[PDB]
Amino acid sequence: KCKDGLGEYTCTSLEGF
Amino acid sequence: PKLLNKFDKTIKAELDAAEKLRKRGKIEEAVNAFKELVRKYPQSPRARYGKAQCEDDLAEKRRSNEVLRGAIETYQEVASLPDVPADLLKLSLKRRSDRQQFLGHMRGSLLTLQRLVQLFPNDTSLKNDLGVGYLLIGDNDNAKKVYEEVLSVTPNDGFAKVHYGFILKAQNKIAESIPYLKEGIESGDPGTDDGRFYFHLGDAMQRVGNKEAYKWYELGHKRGHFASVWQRSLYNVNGLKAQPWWTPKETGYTELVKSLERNWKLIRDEGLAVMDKAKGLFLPEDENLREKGDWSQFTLWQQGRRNENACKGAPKTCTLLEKFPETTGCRRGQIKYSIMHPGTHVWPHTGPTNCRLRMHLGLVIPKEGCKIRCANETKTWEEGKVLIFDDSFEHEVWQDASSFRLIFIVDVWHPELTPQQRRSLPAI
Ligand SMILES: [Fe+3]
Repeated sequence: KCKDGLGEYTCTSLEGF
Repeated sequence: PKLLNKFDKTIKAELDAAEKLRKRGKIEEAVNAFKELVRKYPQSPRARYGKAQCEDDLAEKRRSNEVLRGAIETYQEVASLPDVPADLLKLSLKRRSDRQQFLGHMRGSLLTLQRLVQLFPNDTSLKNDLGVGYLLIGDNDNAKKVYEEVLSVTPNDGFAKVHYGFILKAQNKIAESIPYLKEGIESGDPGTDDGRFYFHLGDAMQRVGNKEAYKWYELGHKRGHFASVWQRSLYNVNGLKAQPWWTPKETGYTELVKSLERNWKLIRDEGLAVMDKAKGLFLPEDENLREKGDWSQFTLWQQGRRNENACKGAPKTCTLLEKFPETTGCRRGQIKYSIMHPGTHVWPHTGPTNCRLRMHLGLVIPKEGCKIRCANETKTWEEGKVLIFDDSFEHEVWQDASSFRLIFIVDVWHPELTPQQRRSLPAI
């Protein structure tokens, strides 16, 4: 997860429409 | 692309007609027309592809996941039929994988891409797309093996370089990552002009001492990725006021601030009680933001969800914060205690989003050695006083005191965000 930084390739999670 | 096999050529007219109704925008009329063609010609790859494509479009109009699930199955049926042209086979399963990711069936997309790379062993672009699949599920080791193979076949693929460099940088191979990220961005290949790689190249350079980092920050800004050389967040809402340091009045969250400052000792004492009797609830920082030192955090709210167990350790503090949805409902921020010990230096970094502001309440502040820089100004904490900054700007922290430093971190929604944006924005 992206808490204090931005280390992940994606910080969000897709759940469709 | 060659999408019509021998049989589909004998019925091209009936196929182009249905494709016309889809291209015009009559989706409901086209689904029925491809459905009737599938009934008539059950082994036509193009007719099956057309039904899946109409279902794909219909799901978008309705915003239906159930309809999209159906298109995903129809896309696979195209690959089970006989004598499917290779261009059609690749298009059908790539779209299956793509739309499988939109629903969040990451493992399904991965399985689809694995099948694509086995059916077409010489298409490097597919292996590259498979490496993205592994990165989206959090498997940096398998993504590494893939891009290594791509670079062993096509050594000058920029997409593979940046992703390989991104992986190396995430593995703390800072010196080894710079050449792959820089060359990959300079390649100009499709998919290399992405803010993530500008962000991580400049940070890697900043860490090894190379002063060219700002040139890459500047390029990312000029190419629309960063809002400024200083504000380098990537999950942003455009238009929001942007300044490193904020005053309580500027935020409009005067009641929250007054409440934290009036009751600060209460928040301090519950955090010290956890330190003394429940130290394990403090978890080390796990984002590779430290050059050195010990930095641990005890999190009460994250992504707008209350940690029931943590609030049992700080019950009065949690009751206090319940009254302020501007922070408890900040699905892009946290509420946490944060402890930092002497000998700790946090690399210059930015947070992920511009949709929050970060409040620091000083709890246990050593008299000397502690400082926080945001942008071009360096400030210090004060016990019982709130400090407000936008962590989307580059900030750096030092802890060179003789004892520990405890603060309380409270993230709030950016004040200029509409109530609707505050309910729709995906969590971070
Ligand atoms: Fe931060």
